[PDB]
Amino acid sequence: GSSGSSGSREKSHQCRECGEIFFQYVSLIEHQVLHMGQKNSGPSSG
Ligand SMILES: [Zn+2]
Repeated sequence: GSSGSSGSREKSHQCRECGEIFFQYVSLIEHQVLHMGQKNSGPSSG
């Protein structure tokens, strides 16, 4: 019944999607993007 978490407790950042643990929020929020996106950037793209 809404139990498990006790006061302030470190929160890990796992991506069930693939299964990777990170520390910096940016790593996750950013990583998520990697998943989406295909056939967009080809050869000599800049
Ligand atoms: Zn992932």
